[PDB]
Amino acid sequence: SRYQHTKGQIKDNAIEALLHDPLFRQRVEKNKKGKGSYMRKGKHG
Amino acid sequence: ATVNQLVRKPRARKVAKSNVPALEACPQKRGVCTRVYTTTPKKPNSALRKVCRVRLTNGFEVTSYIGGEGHNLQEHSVILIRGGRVKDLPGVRYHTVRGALDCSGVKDRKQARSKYGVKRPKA
Amino acid sequence: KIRTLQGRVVSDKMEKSIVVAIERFVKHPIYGKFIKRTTKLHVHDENNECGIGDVVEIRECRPLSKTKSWTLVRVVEKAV
Amino acid sequence: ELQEKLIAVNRVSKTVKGGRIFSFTALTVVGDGNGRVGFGYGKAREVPAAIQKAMEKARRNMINVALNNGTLQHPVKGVHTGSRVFMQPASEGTGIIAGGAMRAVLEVAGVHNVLAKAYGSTNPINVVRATIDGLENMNSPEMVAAKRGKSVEEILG
Amino acid sequence: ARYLGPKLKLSRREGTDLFLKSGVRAIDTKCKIEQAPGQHGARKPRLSDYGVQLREKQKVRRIYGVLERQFRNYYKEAARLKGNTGENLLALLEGRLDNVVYRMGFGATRAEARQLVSHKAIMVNGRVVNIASYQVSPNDVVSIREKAKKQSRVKAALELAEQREKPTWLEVDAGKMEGTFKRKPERSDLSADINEHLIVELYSK
Amino acid sequence: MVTIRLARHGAKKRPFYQVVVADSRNARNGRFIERVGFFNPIASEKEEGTRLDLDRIAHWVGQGATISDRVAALIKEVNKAA
Amino acid sequence: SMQDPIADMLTRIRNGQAANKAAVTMPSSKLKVAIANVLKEEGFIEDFKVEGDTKPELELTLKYFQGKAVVESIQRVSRPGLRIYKRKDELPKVMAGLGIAVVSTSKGVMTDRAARQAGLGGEIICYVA
RNA sequence: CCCGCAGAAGAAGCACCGGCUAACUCCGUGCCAGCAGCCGCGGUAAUACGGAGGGUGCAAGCGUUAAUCGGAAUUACUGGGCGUAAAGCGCACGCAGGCGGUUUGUUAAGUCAGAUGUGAAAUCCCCGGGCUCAACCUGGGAACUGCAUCUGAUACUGGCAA
RNA sequence: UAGCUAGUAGGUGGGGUAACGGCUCACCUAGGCGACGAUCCCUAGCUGGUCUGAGAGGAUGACCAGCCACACUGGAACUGA
Repeated sequence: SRYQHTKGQIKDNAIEALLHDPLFRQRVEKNKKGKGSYMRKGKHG
Repeated sequence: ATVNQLVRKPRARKVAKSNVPALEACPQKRGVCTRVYTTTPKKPNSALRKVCRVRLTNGFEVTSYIGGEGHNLQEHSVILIRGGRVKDLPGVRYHTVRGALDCSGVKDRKQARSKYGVKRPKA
Repeated sequence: KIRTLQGRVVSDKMEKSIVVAIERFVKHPIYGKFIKRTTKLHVHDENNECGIGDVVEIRECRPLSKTKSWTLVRVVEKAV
Repeated sequence: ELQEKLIAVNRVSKTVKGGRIFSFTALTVVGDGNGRVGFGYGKAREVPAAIQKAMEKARRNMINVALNNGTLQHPVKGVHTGSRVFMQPASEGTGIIAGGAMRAVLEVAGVHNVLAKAYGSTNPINVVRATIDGLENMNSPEMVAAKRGKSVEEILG
Repeated sequence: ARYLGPKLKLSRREGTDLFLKSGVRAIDTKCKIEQAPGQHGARKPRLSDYGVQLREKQKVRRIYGVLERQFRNYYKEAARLKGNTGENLLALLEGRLDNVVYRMGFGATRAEARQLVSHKAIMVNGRVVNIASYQVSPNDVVSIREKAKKQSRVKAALELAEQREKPTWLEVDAGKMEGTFKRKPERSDLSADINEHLIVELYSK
Repeated sequence: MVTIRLARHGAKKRPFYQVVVADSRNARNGRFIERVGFFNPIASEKEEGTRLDLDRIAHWVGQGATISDRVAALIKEVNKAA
Repeated sequence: SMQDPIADMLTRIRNGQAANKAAVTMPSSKLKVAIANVLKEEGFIEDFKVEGDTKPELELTLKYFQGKAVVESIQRVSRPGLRIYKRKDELPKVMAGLGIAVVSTSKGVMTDRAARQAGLGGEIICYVA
């Protein structure tokens, strides 16, 4: 199925417009433990 | 406070508006469904969520989420719309009833198949 | 005894007729405070035997105009 | 016959130079089941070492309550710091139906069938100080006939 | 309506002999009681304060064999009755017809007496009644029709009740198989271990 | 014309009539002046089959009230010696 | 601006009970003596005296039981912004019978339990708990 | 409705199982597919996805959606607040309004007590009765918090006089 | 939504209705309503009730019954108690 992208009416490049689109934003994950790992309640209980 | 001040302007009841403007308290609405697509969610989730815009039969033009795995909608495919936001996509306040008027049930559910519109398997 | 209401005249000058405010002392439904509310009535009399701003005595009768279904009984405590 | 009981355990922090050091705070309420309550807060580095530290505090902090043999005397209010607790004698109102952390102290109190409601805040540490404020602020016709009327048969009726 | 699944499994969720299977044999230990209601039975539950109220409501339902929408109509009737609600509740359950047939001695279990009521075999006050939820008033007699009298099942179940408590609130002849429901039962008699304290509180939230 | 007629309340296949005084130009269950008894045709061999306030029915006949043929037959059932 | 003199009587009692004062003096009035005669006869106040010739100044000697205030609390109910009139069956009861509620009835000022026995209500005044 | 006939014979689903909230493990998949009421799950050892075994809940129903009230003391009369959290007009004078010190008299308007007329029936509640029981139908009572009238009571409030 | 009102507000007299009446007409007085919300705009059949809530309230008024209203749209009368 289709994808409703950000950049309305992409002209030239058909692949370097989507690279800035939030489909290809940088997925950064969370640490544990690690500079930024506070729980407050974890996955269970 | 001050019971004399409640005689001039009475203690006015707070009005709460409806989350789903689906035309005045009806459970489902049938929709004409132009423009089926996918959209990326808001910040923490990062999936590719399937969602269709829908021309409702009264005049409203709403977008509506399509639950379940795999669908057969295409660019008209007149379907049925129930309420309920998805909290994850911006502007989506509805779901589609899987198993109603064009939107077939999910392939090979075994658990929780009233939702997602799948008949009980004969075998 | 006939049923009858005290009152006080608002305005005289309408020619053998007179308008009377009747103050009724009614409790508010929810809040329980007593509110001084007013019932204005067009009241029939003869020509000018009562004036503006004075206590009055009124009884209910047959209609006499598009309003003015009440009638003077007597005039107590005339306008000073 | 001592009937010790737990209500809530919480994890608190201290946040020191290296990381942060956690510790656990219990909240227990004991009571004989007849007119006596008592609560102790208790806290330690580890969870079971906090609760038995909280039980021993609850035994030495007991309050006497005079009750009508299964219930309260009169509708008493219990304000303490967040908690506008109302609790009503409910003359065989059939069952301790009170809110969370307020149901806990009252079932070990000895009362069986009162009504109640917590207003305002609902912090378990405060609402259990709130109802034990109310059960101390309640007085019996054995006591109010020592001040006013001076006759238990004339004070009540 | 009825449960009719495995019924000695319903005991192990309580750990309590709910007298469901028990019947002809004596003391069972034939299910690993107190131990394993399923796959994860050997684990101990924390059983929060909602769980101690629900598992006491389900126990009183699974004893008398009453579903929820009917058990909620007993409670809604027990609240409007004069007096104690948890004692009005057990009086309505103990006064059911299939309960009275069980208490007289007719039927080894309660589900047997439910079938023995349902199949037109129980004659209460000179009339035949299908409904196991028939509410037996005090000073009523209740017996067996001779079409189903001494039919090899009521005979065995009657002698089996000689080893039981022999309840106070009813007399039964058991040779003529006609027992008189004397009075409504009192809470001091009936079993003293079901905690109706909790059932009144669960419907209030 | 006022009339003393029945009303047909009750359930399905279990009729229960309210002998009642009403204007003629109203419905059977419609606006009535005063209820003046009841009639249970399927009652039992029991205590009560029919009450009928005859002091009001004599009062309304004295005003000139007609009586429908069932209600007139029920006065022939609640007789001076029956 | 001296709107309710009767609530001024009651707030001098709580502030007397709180401050452990021996006695509390106030301007006297006809209605003050009626309410204080109730509290004397009911057991909340010892020995009111109304010593005053042209400026009548009544004093209420307060009552203390252990080292403790006898009056638990006393709330002016029918304050002059909101008059509260009660019917016979509608008459309240404070602390489920063991407090009292001073009501002003057609046969004078009396307690709630005396106005049930008389069988007539009126303007309740205070809730002496 | 009753009797007789045969044959355990024709008759059990739906939701849920991380926390709230009763009920858990294995496998598959790897911020993908998906879930979701809120907080949030999924990045290779997912009790949260999907399937499986097990369990819990309700049961000829079970869930979703919608609407309403409830919880919500979250418009607070009952029953909230306003130094700093949302909130004291920048400060005054002041009409209408609201409130009003103290004693005697009279008035009885508000108030209170009683009576009478009415407040349709059904409904709701109580005690009973009838369908095998229940739902249902029904008898009697209470209620319908009210309004009008008359008879009093006079503490308090209002009027009027000192 | 701040002022609306000219048969409008009242009077006298004729007429009209089963009946009082600006209901109507001629003449005279210039009033009448309005911050206790007239006027205008939006919405809506009304009540007993129903649902909820411990209550006070809040929401609603399907079935059942009482009242009103309308009968393709707009208007008019005739007959008739």
